[PDB]
Amino acid sequence: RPARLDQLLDMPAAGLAVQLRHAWNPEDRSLNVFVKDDDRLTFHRHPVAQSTDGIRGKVGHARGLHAWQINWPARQRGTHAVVGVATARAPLHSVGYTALVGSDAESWGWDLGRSRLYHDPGVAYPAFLGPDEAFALPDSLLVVLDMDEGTLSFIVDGQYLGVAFRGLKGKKLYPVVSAVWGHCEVTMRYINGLDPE
Amino acid sequence: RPARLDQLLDMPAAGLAVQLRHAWNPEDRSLNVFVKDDDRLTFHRHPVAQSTDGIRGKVGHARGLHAWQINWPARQRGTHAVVGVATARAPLHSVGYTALVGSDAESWGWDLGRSRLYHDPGVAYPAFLGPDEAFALPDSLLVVLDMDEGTLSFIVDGQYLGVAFRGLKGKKLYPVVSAVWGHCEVTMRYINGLDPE
Ligand code: NI
Ligand code: NI
Repeated sequence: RPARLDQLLDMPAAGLAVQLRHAWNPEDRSLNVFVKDDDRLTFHRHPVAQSTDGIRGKVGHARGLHAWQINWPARQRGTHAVVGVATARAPLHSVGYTALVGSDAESWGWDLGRSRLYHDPGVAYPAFLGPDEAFALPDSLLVVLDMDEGTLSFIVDGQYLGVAFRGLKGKKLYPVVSAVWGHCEVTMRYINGLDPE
Repeated sequence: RPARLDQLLDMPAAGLAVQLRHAWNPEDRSLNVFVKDDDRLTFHRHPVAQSTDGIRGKVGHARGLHAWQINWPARQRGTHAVVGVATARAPLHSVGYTALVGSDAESWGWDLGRSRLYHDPGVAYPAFLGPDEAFALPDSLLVVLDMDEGTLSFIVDGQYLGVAFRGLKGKKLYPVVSAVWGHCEVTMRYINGLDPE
């Protein structure tokens, strides 16, 4: 479904000021993660017993085709390391280890460890993966949000991987992430957007 | 290649005394992991900057078909989380993040995150995985060592996954593990062995 995606990716990527406006929101997060003091593009998870922790981006998209880059080293990431989008009503912390992005009707996510899609559950993505199989992801991916068609999809190392979710029109959705393990650091860079007329 | 493997697995599993004799060696380890004070079957990794840390089991096998169970929650595990076997000469620490089990001629390992086999490199396992694919492992696996035929293989949730390495006759090889990330806890239980006559 890359509609104006080739156009969006041909644009020079947005510079630092736009990247920062679209970045992790230091005031819309689990009490157990923080945006770093010298890198406002990167949050750090700082755990205590049995917690799943999330953070939303500053901008909720009701509109346009948008693309952002997530760096999460593969090393720092196992199961229930989820990348996706969420309503402003998605719980951003839980007690225990869960798929919190995708927990309820308020969030949609891709488990980078399991290659499974979450939303209320447990569907495989990319669809060409077989049973007991996972896509071997590198340190970064692209999250492609289309609030005009109402879909979510991902690119990894140049490959468009398919539409992951549909039915997202009429909502306002932010870059979100949730992690269950370790002192992870997840960078996000807004790449670009094409707004409607 | 399950030769006497069906016989080995039909035996009642070894009890706690045998499990402990075959367990992690608190004196054959990276200075940055420790065997837990109240659980001598489990090591805990306790990191500092840029380190890859290993631990070997107490018993080096020159002989027999042997099987042990590794519990490493999937959550606590990404790339360069390696399970395997090593000569008594395998480095058990490095400065930086590497595939240290499989680093040189002295060790053989399976990256649970990448589904790749290491030894000197980078081969896929199970072989039926395609390009860019990984096997989605659960919290535990079986390491099956055959020092009579000289092979290493793995079982996951009842499925024998194939011979991973060959050419291991004439050596003495220990359960080994290396981890690069987080405060992982890896349990190992020796399951059983069939010695030759
Ligand atoms: Ni921390
Ligand atoms: Ni620790």
